[PDB]
Amino acid sequence: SGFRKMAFPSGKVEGCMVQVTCGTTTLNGLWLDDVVYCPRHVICTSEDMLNPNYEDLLIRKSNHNFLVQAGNVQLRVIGHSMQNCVLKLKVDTANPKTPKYKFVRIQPGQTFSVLACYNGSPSGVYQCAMRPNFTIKGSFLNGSCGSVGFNIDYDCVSFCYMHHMELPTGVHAGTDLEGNFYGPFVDRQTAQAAGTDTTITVNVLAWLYAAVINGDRWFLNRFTTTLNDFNLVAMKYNYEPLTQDHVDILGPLSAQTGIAVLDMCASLKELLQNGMNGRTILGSALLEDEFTPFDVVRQCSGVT
Amino acid sequence: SGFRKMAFPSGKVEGCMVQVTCGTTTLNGLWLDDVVYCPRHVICTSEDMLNPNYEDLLIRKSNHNFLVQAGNVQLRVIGHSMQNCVLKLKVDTANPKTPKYKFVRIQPGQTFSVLACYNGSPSGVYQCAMRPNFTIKGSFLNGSCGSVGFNIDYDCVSFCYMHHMELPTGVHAGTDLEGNFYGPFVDRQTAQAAGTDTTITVNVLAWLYAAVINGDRWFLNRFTTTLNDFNLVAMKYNYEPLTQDHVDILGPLSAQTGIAVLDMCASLKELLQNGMNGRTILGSALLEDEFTPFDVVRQCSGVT
Ligand SMILES: Fc1cccc(CNCc2ccco2)c1
Ligand SMILES: Fc1cccc(CNCc2ccco2)c1
Repeated sequence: SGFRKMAFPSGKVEGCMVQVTCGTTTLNGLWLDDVVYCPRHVICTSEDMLNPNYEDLLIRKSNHNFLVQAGNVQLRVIGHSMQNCVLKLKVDTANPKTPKYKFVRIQPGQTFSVLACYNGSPSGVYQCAMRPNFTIKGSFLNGSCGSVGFNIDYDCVSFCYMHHMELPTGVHAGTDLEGNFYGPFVDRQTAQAAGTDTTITVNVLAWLYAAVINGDRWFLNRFTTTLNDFNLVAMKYNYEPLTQDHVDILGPLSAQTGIAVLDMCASLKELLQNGMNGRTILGSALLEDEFTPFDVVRQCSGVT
Repeated sequence: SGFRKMAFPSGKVEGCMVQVTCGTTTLNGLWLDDVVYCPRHVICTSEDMLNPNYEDLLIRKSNHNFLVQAGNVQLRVIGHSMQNCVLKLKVDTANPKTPKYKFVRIQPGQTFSVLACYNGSPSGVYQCAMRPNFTIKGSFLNGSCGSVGFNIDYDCVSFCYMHHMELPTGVHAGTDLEGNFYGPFVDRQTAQAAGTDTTITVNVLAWLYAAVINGDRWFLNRFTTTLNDFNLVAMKYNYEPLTQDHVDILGPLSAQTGIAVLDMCASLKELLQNGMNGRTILGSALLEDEFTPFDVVRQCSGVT
């Protein structure tokens, strides 16, 4: 029993983190096989960042201009290319600690773990979701860029995120490991405003299931609803619409608890209309939306 | 910017986790040098657990009765002793992945990271505090016993906790790595009730500082107070008393933000008397007490 905001163990990712320096700019890189992946803005002076032309800035750079340090030992860069907003530095040594891995582009509402690093050294690990506006609410200081988001399936690290930007509102933007930004963001120090940070409805529902499973039941009501009825209320409350895809995914939690998905939807609806009345669920005073259905099953069944 | 509930990277601890089996009972052990530490109740049948005599149960056990598996390779047990509520199994191989480490007995309100494991395999990592009633609010299923709590200072893992018990109320009890329980708990399946789960006042104050630092300022008021005045209100609200020791420790956050500790105390006092009025601080609807002053400095300054 107990339910916790739980990150994947970070060991497999700690073994991939390096320091990348280009001139006076230092940030984190990900060393997988003989490639080091890092934010392309490593090549910019914070002056460059105001309106950088990366292709033109890159012309000025050679393999030897990129310093890669893994522990306190330098790696030899024998090639570099830009892919979208990341640099791929070919090093002469394949990473001894390279885990099995994939690069995956996740969907808004998907959760992942961040290993926050500075100078290629890990400082901490936390659990995140991709917000529906394709931002994340991270904890990231200067030097944290190139810190990565991941999921683990048994022994295979799926890398989904690389940290690039803090927006003026202090939320975070970054790329998949092919250098494609989540959302409409660009690696430039310019006014960029996020869209509406809606609640991930399917995740709240999963966490309501986690709560029932763990004995927090006070909020279970005598009502059910429909997807259409619920989705009218959702809209009003800046909740994401719920689809039959979300209902399908909640099936196993529905089955384990014997609470039909639409009944839990009606429980949620009343929580939205009534608020918590100073009560808590799993020691939270608001509805938590940073557990997926898969997260709740995993934690509640004890997957390793 | 951003503030996150952040665990230490778990890599150094992942490399210490083994499976310990004694008869039909399997749980996690910690392999440091040539010793495997695990809960002594590894020797019990859930029948034994109702009123176990560990010394008498141990007489029946030899070195060879303890099966230790690290990855999928067996370690040879060449000795065993009981120290308080842990078994120390001497193995013939020192752990290649042994980090620099210490065993430390932490104080209530101290935070640490848990690497939740099953069959000596890590499933997740989360950040905890030792509650003032010497329980923790973990996430722990059957097979999680021997999972450990730790802090890291640069390259040195301080092990402070080993998981033993879930109380009937679903909160968790365990030992330091010398097998001494936190609080008045015993490794026995018997009615054991926790005392009052008070709020860690100094930690709430630290997190109020973290909030000011990150731009959440709405709650800052026009009042100050005294330790005595504040401690009257604290008492009423099941907050731990604040000492000059807590004030000393908050000094650096006070200095960085220019908010005197007693002014922040008066801010807290009003939050207690008024509640949040449906507002949030660092995206929380209640006051967070699972960041220490040292946690807030570390995260806000970016230590690795
Ligand atoms: F040069 C290499 C290139 C790719 C893989 C490897 C071996 N990686 C083993 C491993 C997994 C986790 C920690 O170490 C070495
Ligand atoms: F047999 C041994 C006994 C004690 C220590 C060691 C070496 N430990 C090195 C290390 C640190 C982190 C990962 O590996 C080996």
